[PDB]
Amino acid sequence: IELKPKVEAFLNEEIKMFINGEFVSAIGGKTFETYNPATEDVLAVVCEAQEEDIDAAVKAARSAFESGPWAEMTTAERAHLIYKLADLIEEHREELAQLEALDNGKPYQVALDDDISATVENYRYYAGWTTKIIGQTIPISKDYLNYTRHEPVGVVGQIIPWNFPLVMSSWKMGAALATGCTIVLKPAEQTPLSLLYAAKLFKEAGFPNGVVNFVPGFGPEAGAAIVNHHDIDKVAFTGSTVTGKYIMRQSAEMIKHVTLELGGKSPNIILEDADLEEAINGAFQGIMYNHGQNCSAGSRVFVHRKHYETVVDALVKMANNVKLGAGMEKETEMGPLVSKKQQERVLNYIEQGKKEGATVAAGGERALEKGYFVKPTVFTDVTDDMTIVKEEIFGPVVVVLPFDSTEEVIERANNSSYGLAAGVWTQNIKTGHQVANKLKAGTVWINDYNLENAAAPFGGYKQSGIGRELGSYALDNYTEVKSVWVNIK
Amino acid sequence: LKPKVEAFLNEEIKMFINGEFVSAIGGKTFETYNPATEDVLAVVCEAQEEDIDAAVKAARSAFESGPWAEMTTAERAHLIYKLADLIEEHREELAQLEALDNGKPYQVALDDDISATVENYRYYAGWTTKIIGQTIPISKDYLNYTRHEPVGVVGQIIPWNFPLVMSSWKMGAALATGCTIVLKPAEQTPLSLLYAAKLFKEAGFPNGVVNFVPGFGPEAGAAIVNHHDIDKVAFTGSTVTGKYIMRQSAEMIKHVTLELGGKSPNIILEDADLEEAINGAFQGIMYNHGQNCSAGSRVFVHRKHYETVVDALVKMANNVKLGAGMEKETEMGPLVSKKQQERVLNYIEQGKKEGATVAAGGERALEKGYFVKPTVFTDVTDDMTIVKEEIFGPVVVVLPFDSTEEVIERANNSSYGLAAGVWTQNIKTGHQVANKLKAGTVWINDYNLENAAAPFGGYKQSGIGRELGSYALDNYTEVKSVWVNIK
Amino acid sequence: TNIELKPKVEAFLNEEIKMFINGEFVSAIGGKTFETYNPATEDVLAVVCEAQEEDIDAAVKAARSAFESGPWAEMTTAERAHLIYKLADLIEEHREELAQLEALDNGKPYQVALDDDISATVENYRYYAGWTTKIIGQTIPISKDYLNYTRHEPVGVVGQIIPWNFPLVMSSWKMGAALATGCTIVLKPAEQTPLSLLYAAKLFKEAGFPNGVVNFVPGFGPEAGAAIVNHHDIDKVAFTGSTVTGKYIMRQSAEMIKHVTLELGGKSPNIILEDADLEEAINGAFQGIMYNHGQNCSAGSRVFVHRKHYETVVDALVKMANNVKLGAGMEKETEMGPLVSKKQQERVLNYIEQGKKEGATVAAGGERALEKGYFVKPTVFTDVTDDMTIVKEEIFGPVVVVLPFDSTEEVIERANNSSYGLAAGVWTQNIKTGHQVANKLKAGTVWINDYNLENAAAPFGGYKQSGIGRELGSYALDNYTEVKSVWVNIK
Amino acid sequence: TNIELKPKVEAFLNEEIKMFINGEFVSAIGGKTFETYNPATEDVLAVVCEAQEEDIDAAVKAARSAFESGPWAEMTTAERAHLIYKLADLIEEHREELAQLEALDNGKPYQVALDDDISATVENYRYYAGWTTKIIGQTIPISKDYLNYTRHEPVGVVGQIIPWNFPLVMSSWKMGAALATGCTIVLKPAEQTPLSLLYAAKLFKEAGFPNGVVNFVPGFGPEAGAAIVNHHDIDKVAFTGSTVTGKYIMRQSAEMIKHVTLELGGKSPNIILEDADLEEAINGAFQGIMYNHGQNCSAGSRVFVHRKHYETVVDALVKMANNVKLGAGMEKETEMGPLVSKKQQERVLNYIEQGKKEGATVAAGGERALEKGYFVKPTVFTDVTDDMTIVKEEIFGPVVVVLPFDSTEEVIERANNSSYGLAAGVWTQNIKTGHQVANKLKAGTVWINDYNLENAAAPFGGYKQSGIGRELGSYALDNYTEVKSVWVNIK
Ligand code: NA
Ligand code: NA
Ligand code: NA
Ligand code: NA
Repeated sequence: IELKPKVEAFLNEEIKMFINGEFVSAIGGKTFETYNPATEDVLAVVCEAQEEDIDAAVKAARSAFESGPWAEMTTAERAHLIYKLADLIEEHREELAQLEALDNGKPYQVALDDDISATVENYRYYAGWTTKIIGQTIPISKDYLNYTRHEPVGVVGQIIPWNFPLVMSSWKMGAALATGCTIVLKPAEQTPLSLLYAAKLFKEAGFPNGVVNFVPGFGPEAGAAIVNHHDIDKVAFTGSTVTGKYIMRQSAEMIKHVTLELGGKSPNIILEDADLEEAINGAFQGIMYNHGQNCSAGSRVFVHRKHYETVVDALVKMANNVKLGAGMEKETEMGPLVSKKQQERVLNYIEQGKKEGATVAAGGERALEKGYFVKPTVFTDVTDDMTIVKEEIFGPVVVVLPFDSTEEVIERANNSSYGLAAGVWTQNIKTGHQVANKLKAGTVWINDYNLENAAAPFGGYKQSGIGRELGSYALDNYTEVKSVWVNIK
Repeated sequence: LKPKVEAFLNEEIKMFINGEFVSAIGGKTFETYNPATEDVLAVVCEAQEEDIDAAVKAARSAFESGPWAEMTTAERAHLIYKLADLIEEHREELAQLEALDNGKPYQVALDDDISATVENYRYYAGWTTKIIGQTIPISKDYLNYTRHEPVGVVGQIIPWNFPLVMSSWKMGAALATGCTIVLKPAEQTPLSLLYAAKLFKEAGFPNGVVNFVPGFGPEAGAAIVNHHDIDKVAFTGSTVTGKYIMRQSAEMIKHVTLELGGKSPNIILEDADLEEAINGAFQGIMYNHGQNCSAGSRVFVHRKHYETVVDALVKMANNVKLGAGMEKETEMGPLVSKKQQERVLNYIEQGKKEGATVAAGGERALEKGYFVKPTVFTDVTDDMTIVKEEIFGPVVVVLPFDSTEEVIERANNSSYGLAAGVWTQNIKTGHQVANKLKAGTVWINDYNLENAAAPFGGYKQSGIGRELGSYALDNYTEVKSVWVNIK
Repeated sequence: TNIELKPKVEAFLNEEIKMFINGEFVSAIGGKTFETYNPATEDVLAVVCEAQEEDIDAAVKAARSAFESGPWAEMTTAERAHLIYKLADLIEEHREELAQLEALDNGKPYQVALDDDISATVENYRYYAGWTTKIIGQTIPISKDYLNYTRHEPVGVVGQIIPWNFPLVMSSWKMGAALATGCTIVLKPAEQTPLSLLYAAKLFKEAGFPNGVVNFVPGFGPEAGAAIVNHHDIDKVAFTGSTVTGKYIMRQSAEMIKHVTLELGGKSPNIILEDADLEEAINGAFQGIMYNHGQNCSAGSRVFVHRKHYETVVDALVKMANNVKLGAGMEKETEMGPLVSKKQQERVLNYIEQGKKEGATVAAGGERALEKGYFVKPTVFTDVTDDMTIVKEEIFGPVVVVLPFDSTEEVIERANNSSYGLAAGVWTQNIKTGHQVANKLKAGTVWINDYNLENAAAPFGGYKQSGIGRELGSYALDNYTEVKSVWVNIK
Repeated sequence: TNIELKPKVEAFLNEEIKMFINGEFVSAIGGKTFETYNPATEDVLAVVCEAQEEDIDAAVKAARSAFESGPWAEMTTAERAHLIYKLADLIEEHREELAQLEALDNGKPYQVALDDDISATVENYRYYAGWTTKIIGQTIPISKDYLNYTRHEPVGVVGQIIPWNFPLVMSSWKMGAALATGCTIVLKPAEQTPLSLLYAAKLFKEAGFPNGVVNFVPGFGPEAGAAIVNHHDIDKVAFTGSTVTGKYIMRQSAEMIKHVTLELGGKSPNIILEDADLEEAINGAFQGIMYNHGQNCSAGSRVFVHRKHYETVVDALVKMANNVKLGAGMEKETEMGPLVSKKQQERVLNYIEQGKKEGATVAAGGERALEKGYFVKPTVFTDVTDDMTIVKEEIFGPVVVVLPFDSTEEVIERANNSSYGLAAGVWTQNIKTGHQVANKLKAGTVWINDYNLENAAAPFGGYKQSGIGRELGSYALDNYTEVKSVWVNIK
């Protein structure tokens, strides 16, 4: 796949930040590098945000929230800006998908069809909410008029990760912008290009200066400055369960609202009456989609004993057949992990699996000459206390376990600190709904897997998070409820 | 003294766990006082870490299986409504308990606290059958719906200023969602909650649905917040403890809803009805002896009327009749504890020494009891301690201003934003100001109003989330999105 | 073995039965009375004061006045809720009295009136008492120059007419939702069954309802019903009854541009696909039609059976039909009572004849039962086609029609070809086929692997000619509200 | 000073104007035509194809077909949303063309058609496009044994009829909400003004609306309008127009138990209390009636003034009436156009004569204006009383009645003493009295210190004989919906 003229032009220069409407370098001129994970080459050199640039972005956001066009503008006008942004993202679909395949590592075609169209659709959907963020009129007594106002919190601080970079930026900004908030967003050090290219689309659509501010860099500096900034009203984060604790601890000094989307160890359960063909594909896609770098991956495939052998065999074959290559290569089905660090983490989870007694039915090592690749892996002969079955691996690594009863599979699926999503496969109308009701997960797919949509909320139970993104529900994280009483005698 | 409260005070006060009245496993007890007399009112079983582990087991169990978990929403509603009736039937008993244990006048405990508690459980009983999720039209290939499921076991800690009512703010919404509870009342006021336990058993709550565990903050309180099986935590009290509660909740990605301190403004604009505004400004701070998170402790008054309102507030400050809550003539009681009286008396000294002048009060009252005279500070600056910090006593600070843009900025220049009041006869100016103030609830030409139906909570460091109204149900809910492939 | 008359019902039945206007128990201004019967024995059960137009007029005046001013206009939402809740406690307390009056006046079995009817009505009032404090409007963010908000105001005086089949629960369907909004009421029960309601009047009084909030005016359709439909001062109207009278109401209401809510009949289909848990569907098919002697608007009067199962289902429906114990609602052994009236008995017997004349075979039942009383035998019709009078028209008796089908697309099309569409039942164990079929059926309520379920929190009503609007749930409240949009210039 | 005709509107008028059925532009099957005029000049503006009853069957078949299968039935909600949004972009692209048609065909000033009408129609479609993805039903927790959910199903083929006063925006009020639900439409524009909507039809083709989702049928009320109202296959009817035709529609709709929506006339009151900002209120009172030449259902045709200010506002309204610049809508100087037709001019001139016959005084206007065209002078009536025809009936021209009043309780009695209740205006600087008076007024929209504000997000509709239901806001969606309650037994 050849590089688009516009990405070629964008990559031929240092990548600048976006603060108060202008593209800029860091105040002290620091820069960092982002890699193409298929080759290990440098892809771009990016301006690095420091504590001081984060202060400059927060000021810009604060000033755009209080005075200015963003603050005076009608709800209909604001909706139009957000919808114009989506048209532009759609105009630039090929450019964004190329950037995403190159910087993050996923196959071009799926970044075009899944990521880019999902981010488009999410802004279209949230553009419609600006005019519909309603409060209440509460009849209490004829002596008062009681109403509530859902006022945007103000300046929000957002940090997203590297696995679905552009789409993850829309999960945080669609809802936030629709309430009328102002943003200071930090992309992952591994994948800042998509959003920095998107920056020019926020300007072209007509976003007023400072409404949106993009700051690439590192957690120890740019991330920390976001979470600790005194003039940031609310914070939102997606990433590892470990950092969400830190962010929630640091947010306690200001009593700041928090939204957290974290890891999982989600189950995909195949009961006796499942349509096995559809469920084997679901289990396989469930873990292998996006190389398993998906918090909601169906990393624990539970299979009723009657079908266990059949699905272990089918999933091994599928695993051995996946096609590894660079994301810009047209016949690639799975790319590599995003970084040397990640490859080393997941490979180590594999060793850990091995030496704790489990077996490698497929994969279980690196792949190819260069790049951060890992062969799709299938672990068999597994136990519930094993590290590979309790902990999020973040790679194309599945663990398959047999069970004998429905009561049993429900108890084992729930026996986790995580609770993000789950899958249940059965043709029965009663057991599909019964099983989904008892599972302690934020999303449940009956006879399918890995589905998201701007309109249906997403988030975890337990240590998989606090709050929800997508749908009407995400609006509430960016709002502050005011209850007005008007005495009328 | 009512016979049922006499019988209740005649024995050590037991905790309520898994449907039963029990003593602490380790046998410890603590004393609760009567703040008018300084005497011990009762000895109470003291909950240790291991009593909290027993309450949580009982809670966990009642939620996972059994009647509470199997009950229709109409059946749950009936139980909650029946509790409301029982609290109403025992209104005089609970009112006396509140007055004796907290300190507040009997009649206000009866007319406000008990009726508000009853109203709250009737309101929330009404929501059990009405907590709906959505059906989302997305695609003909799927059926998309959300369930609003209860979180599970909740940990609740409440303060001493409005002991019974706050047990309802917390429990009514949680119980309506089908949650199970572990609640610790304040050590200064454990009595009314523990007497109300009787009424949960008599209404028919199955065992373990509710568990009352009194004790101290660094033992029972920390046991709740650090407990591995508590699914969600809610707290009302100081902003300094709230930080601790959120820090510790972080270890387990536990949801938190917090109601905390304030330093709310009560603004008298030039076109206000001055007679109504003076009374509102005075009730605003002096209600419940200023032991109220939402108290209007900063009275801003347009320069044109500053001196008029100071005279009136001084007059009214000295007219307040101080005495024990159990005496009929009493308008204001004492402060809850010795520690509190020292605290507010020490805030008064800090104000004199910073250069403010005490136009009324500013010292203790009477021979015994933790009483402080209603106090009015003048010649104050925004810079002073007495004007930034929550005093939590019957102390008001009166501040002249010259313009509407100035007052808005000075009101908002705070770390707090729980509540605010604005007094103005003008339609436009009333809503413009209301919109502009960074505060959870704004009252236009009124002050201190609460209702089960209207959300309450703070912006900034006054809190996270809201209690009361429909809004409160969300804190006790875990949202599940279900996708059913029908293609 | 007769169920013994309750002392308070004998006291009640001993006097002439009065109307309830402006808080007082009154006779008709003209002094006219009519008779109500016991459809099991045909005796006169009670003498009831009969409302004329003049009486309806005084009901409206009392209603108007309780709405515009006084305690009910001034009460807080909590106070109103408490009233509604107290009313439900009192209905629960008089449960036996009320269930006997239902058994006695309507004819249905006492135990089912107790367990179902009465407790549904208690529970419907408790549900709605809970809405009172929660009927919320919107705050709409349009622009920084205005404060935009809505008010969901009560319409005012509401004219309500209910039928005879579920007398007390049908009273609660109408009044719970309307009273919750803060509306005022003029209610008319069916000439066949006025007693459940006029007894319940004691309890509205004992609960502390202010005068004129609630007004019960029994009588006949051509006088009292029409006076309500036509009153210049009635703000909104709600009706349940024949699809023929629904039209008259909706036609008259045109003159005053009055909002109308209608609940009317059906020919609801009960579909048993191949993958049904058959034992269950057979019990649902039988109860779907036989419950309440088929005097149910949502009766699954058309039982569609996939061909594999048709013979099995017919055999079972026949045997069950023939085993039903017919008797008086007040006898303990009774499983099914009589039809409400002589007129109704003549209507269904006649529909049965039309059935035989058109070619269908009567597999069970098909005639009157017992020596006296308005009884009809549970009836099963086979050898039926979609064009027959009996499969198209509502019979309103314990009469079922059983039809084989050979594919799902076929049964959906045949189920849907009706001017009715009140309810539907589908029996299948498949997760996809269940919801697919439920989505394709044109009905207001679809039950999947069940039938005849109602609950206060779940809307009910028809598509096509089975009605307009919905009752129960949050949805019912909108019928009694007038949305007001207020704009406040804030410069 | 003439506004130059846009070349695309010149091309469009150069030809016979076709109707729009099943995505194609067609003539009437019978070949009939009628003429629409320019009310400023009285010449024929265009010849338009006249839809007969046969043409309404064709429109309905195509709508029916587009609702049951094909892309419109298959489409995801994000896809339907995207069609509605693309439409809004195209209307905005053609803003000048559409505003000129409005000005030429209806009579109103170009600049106001542009700024108000066109911009509001674009914004209404944008708002409703946002609703397609967010139209949700409920999941109701009743018991562990069932899963209870509801679906908001589109009703199906909807018949729509709109008037001539705000032609395009009224087309969007009706279609935005109906399309958002997933309905299929058959829409009759008024005989006096079909141009706007038949031109916009080009933009529905170009946005990619599937064949038959939208069908535009122009003609006369007694042929095409009647054919829509009486068509057996239309599932729902919506109408904006005269109180009299609203009665006819409801009466006819009874026959099929078809839901109705009615946006009818008014006689709205505009109240200036003793404490109003008199500057702003005089302008409000004036704009309140004269906007769109008084051809507005919600016009403040009754301006009530506290006695203290009566003379000051009479004097100001008279000075402002005598100053309105009457002229063609396509001339730049123009502040007020002509009435829409000969017939409408006679009707308002007649009401003015009825006013003088009953004893009222003309303080300004009261007669025709200019050489040709259908103009009437802005008119101000005084010395008027409540029982007069002019203060009671909707005139529908630039004719106001000013009434003094002495107390607040008094003016609320007199404003509410009307069969109308569409809107109302209240001017007072006091926070308390502002809401108190808004609370007590029986009108669907109350503007506190403003008048004539409509937004896509705020509901609009009348109380009493001013209508049934609401349009705009979330509330309009329910008129195009059918509620289905699904119960899934889960043991
Ligand atoms: Na990279
Ligand atoms: Na105490
Ligand atoms: Na009878
Ligand atoms: Na014309």
